[PDB]
This record gives sequence, C-alpha cells and structure tokens, in this order.
Amino acid sequence: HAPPTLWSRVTKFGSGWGFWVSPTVFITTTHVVPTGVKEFFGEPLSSIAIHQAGEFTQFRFSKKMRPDLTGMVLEEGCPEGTVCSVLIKRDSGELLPLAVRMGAIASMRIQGRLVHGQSGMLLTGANAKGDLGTIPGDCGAPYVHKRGNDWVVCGVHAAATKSGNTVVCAVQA
Ligand SMILES: *[C@@H](O)[C@@H]1CCC(=O)NCCn2cc(nn2)C[C@H](NC(=O)OCc2ccccc2)C(=O)N[C@@H](CC2CCCCC2)C(=O)N1
Repeated sequence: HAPPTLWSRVTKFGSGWGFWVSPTVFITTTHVVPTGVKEFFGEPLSSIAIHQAGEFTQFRFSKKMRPDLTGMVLEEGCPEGTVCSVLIKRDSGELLPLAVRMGAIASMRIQGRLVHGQSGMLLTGANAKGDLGTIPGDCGAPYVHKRGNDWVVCGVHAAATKSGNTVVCAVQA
C-alpha cells in the first residue's frame, strides 16, 4: 500500500491534481494547469523552471516548497506489465487508489493533442466496483509502483476510455 507520506504529495492543482516528487519538483498533466497566472503556490513565474511536453508538466521551484519530503525517483513510464497504483484523491480527502496493469509507452494523439504516454488496463480484480479515473477532476493523479522498499513515480493521469477500462498516463520524455 502507498504509505501516508506518499499520499501527502498528491496536491489539488488547477482542474485536477499534481504530485510533489521532491521539495522542489512538482508534476502534473498539462491540460489541468491554469493559464494566464502569475504564480504557482505563491511563487512567481520568474522563480520556476517549467518543462512540459506531451501532456506532462514539471515545475522546478527555486525554493524548497515541501521540505518535509524526500526526493523520490521519477521515471519515463515503467516496464510493460508493471502494476501501478494511480493515487486518486477526492475533494473530501478520501484516498481511492486505482490498480492498473501497464502496456506500451508511445506517442499518441488524444482529442487532437499529442500525449507522450503509457497505456494501461484497469485491473477489475484489484479494484472496488463503483468512477475512478473517469471524471475530469482525476487528471494529474500520479502513477506509482513499489521497487524494493522504494516507491517510484512514472506518470500522471491524462486519459481514459468512457468505461475507464483503458487508461493513459503522460510520461516525461
Ligand atoms: C482528466 O481530465 C480526464 C480523465 C479521463 C476521463 O475522465 N475519461 C472518462 C470520460 N471520457 C473522456 C474521453 N472519453 N471518455 C476522451 C479521452 N479518452 C479517449 O480518447 O479514450 C480513447 C483512447 C484512445 C487511445 C488510447 C487510450 C484511450 C480522454 O480521456 N480525454 C482527456 C482529456 C484530453 C485533453 C487534451 C489532452 C489529452 C487529454 C480526459 O478527459 N482526461
């Protein structure tokens, strides 16, 4: 199970969520980012290094924003067949992890936008029956997996079919 400190990195952002990889690095899905703003988390644009492509957005803040956190490994997707957890939070603070089996990393077009991403299949047998990943507010949620005693983040939720049975996370190139 993703531990409490890992969930504490999942942060409401724009029209979805993002995730603190370290005290200075925040990741999210590009389409959830607010536009026309002068700051993120109170920090001026001039103090943030932005790197975004293919629906993956990274912010690197000049100041330590979340010094409570260790830096963890961010990878460009994961090996095919990895089971990830998508760390979906809801507005109440309820935690709703979504288990997904990952498939190929590829560049694909979704609603006319380039997504550099990794597809995956919802695991019906590892999830409670109910709309995880299939509402706009769930985009940006991180895809994580445990490697040894360490958690790795490898993408951010970007897309899913109507049913939610097939998902895509954006990945950092
Ligand atoms: C977070 O903003 C959204 C999470 C997905 C979601 O809520 N899905 C349920 C509703 N829905 C959306 C779509 N269809 N149903 C459109 C699109 N999904 C899609 O194209 O699936 C087919 C598919 C094709 C190839 C590979 C995998 C699946 C989708 O999810 N769109 C996405 C917004 C776009 C915005 C512009 C950049 C890329 C994502 C979305 O609704 N995400």
